Amino acid sequence: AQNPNCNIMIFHPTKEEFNDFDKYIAYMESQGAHRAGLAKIIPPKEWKARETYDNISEILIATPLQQVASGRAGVFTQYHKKKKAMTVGEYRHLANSKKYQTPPHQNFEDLERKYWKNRIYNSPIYGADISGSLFDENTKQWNLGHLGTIQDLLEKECGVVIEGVNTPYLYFGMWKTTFAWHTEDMDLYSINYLHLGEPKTWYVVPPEHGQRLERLARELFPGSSRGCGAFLRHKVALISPTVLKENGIPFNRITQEAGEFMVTFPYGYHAGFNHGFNCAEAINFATPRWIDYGKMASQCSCGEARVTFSMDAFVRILQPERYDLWKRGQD
Ligand SMILES: O=C(O)CNC(=O)C(=O)O
Ligand SMILES: [Mg+2]
Ligand code: NI
Ligand SMILES: [Zn+2]
Repeated sequence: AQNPNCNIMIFHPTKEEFNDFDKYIAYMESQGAHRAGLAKIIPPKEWKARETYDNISEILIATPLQQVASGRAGVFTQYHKKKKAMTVGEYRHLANSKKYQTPPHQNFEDLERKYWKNRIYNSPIYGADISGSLFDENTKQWNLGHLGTIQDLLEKECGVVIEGVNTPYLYFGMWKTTFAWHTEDMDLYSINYLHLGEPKTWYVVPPEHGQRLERLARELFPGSSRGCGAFLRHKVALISPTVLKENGIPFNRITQEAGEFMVTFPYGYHAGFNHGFNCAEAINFATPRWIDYGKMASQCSCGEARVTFSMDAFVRILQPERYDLWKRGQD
């Protein structure tokens, strides 16, 4: 069995190997990469996403989100308070202001220590989930707006044609902006490219051990767990590496830098934080190996999770017994 300890693997594809996206995902899996829940892919030196980032300031962040924490430093939830619209140039200036800028630090480990000690005492503002892309149309390799669609994969594997679309999303971050513990919608893969700026630190639980994280979360967030049998789908709960280690939860960590891709694998729980002003692009995708995960994915039906249009068909076809309850939660 490849990668039996479920370590995060880092790949360096050649320019030739960077041509065929699906084939390379399957290669990484042949080496056991998926066992970790997360892999890093460093693009060949010949590749670029676009020519420059000098002209992005006029992008609008219609609904910046202030991420307000409640709890204790290592075990907390966050809620998202909506703020007035601002441009990426305005948001960049805000991120670099004295109130929001990254503190002085020695190295990534020192900054991680400071994040977990102090996160809850601040409310950073995140430009998340903005439909759009920063890949040049002429970038042919690993262009996240030109991937095969999940609807097409489902149709190829199972024969059923479905409605829906699959487009990328931009994320503008600042110091302490946080992504809560989650798997993807329908336990899909995700791919995330860090276009520019400061790093992103990731934590991940191997898919084979995801239920250990779920059981801890039910213990640590007992009101939330009574409210909803899949409350991690709400994407609000944080648990620190120290708390995970105290509770024996298997996990790994890695820091992504600008110019690097990360892939999350089906049912790989992940969480993390941004080091300073940055911009990432991410999208969900599927492979044949996903279908069994999609059929077994938990679902939130309490009303909180609310998701895209395109998840309807995935539930309807892969999980017909659950469909009527889930759709009520959507309505
Ligand atoms: O970068 C972020 O805030 C969160 N991204 C992801 O959870 C992802 O790419 O799957
Ligand atoms: Mg612009
Ligand atoms: Ni994710
Ligand atoms: Zn719920």
